Amino acid sequence: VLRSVNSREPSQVIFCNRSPRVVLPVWLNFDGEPQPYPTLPPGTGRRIHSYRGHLWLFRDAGTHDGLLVNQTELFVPSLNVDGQPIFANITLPVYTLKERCLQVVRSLVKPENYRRLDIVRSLYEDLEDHPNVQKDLERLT
Amino acid sequence: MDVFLMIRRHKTTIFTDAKESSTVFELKRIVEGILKRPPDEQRLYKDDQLLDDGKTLGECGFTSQTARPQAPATVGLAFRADDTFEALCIEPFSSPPELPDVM
Amino acid sequence: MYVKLISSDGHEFIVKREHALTSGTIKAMLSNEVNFREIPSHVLSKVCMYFTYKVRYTNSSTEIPEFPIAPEIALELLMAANFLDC
Repeated sequence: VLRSVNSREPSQVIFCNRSPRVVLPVWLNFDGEPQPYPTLPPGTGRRIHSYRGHLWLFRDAGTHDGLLVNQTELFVPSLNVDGQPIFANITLPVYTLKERCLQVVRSLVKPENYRRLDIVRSLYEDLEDHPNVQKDLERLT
Repeated sequence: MDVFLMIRRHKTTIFTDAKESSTVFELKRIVEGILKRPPDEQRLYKDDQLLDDGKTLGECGFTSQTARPQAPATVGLAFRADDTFEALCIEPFSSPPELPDVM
Repeated sequence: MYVKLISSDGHEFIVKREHALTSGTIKAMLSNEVNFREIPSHVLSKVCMYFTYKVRYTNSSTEIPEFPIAPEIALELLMAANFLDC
């Protein structure tokens, strides 16, 4: 459903990780399957060879928290104009205070011990509903 | 540039912003709107140092690097009670519990 | 204009109405003071810092900084955020 187009038209791209997280680039292949690419350290950039109509999304490499590329969720390389690369700015979204708290707590508690926490049962499942690329993919689809 | 502050007296905390070029007196005017006390009855502090009305917040060390939205800088407030100024007091926030073993 | 959010231990937090109106739960509670019988002040101060943070960075292509949460306040902040849905 959400797939890259096989345009075969090359597009030159710079992924700039403007977030404090290790960024995992994900290419959506022609069958819709997410394909991971080498990780991008915080404050670093990489020149990428992609194609017009291709689909990329970005995540925290360790936690798979969702990140933003050009203020949106999906980056589709476009036509290079004047032979300049298209810039893909990876940034942190403004998480909810709930999402941000789930992030930190997930980082401090191993999942087997989530239930040892003295919180409402609704939160037990929210901790276990860790962000996932496939879950996010279905939502956009 | 906007500086992001917590104005604190006793058990009261104001969250507001101001321009780095703003003056201490203009911040007393801001407090006057909220807490209904005139600048003549207010003393503003950085840590333990009284701030002069004419100096800008940047000159007093409240800067964009220092006074940030997610980590605002603290300005102490002391009030005058009919001709006499109280000592600067800021009640601390509550203490967090010890970390659960699960962490 | 401002509103006053009072913590369980009696600290009064004065924030801008638009900042507090970000939360729908707080909006409901207001309809100019709200009392939180379960949220201590070390939690509620961070709640207000988040208001400042959210309103500032919501629509900016400038790099957004992380909202920092000390490990010691993580659990309590989470409960409060779940209750206020924010």
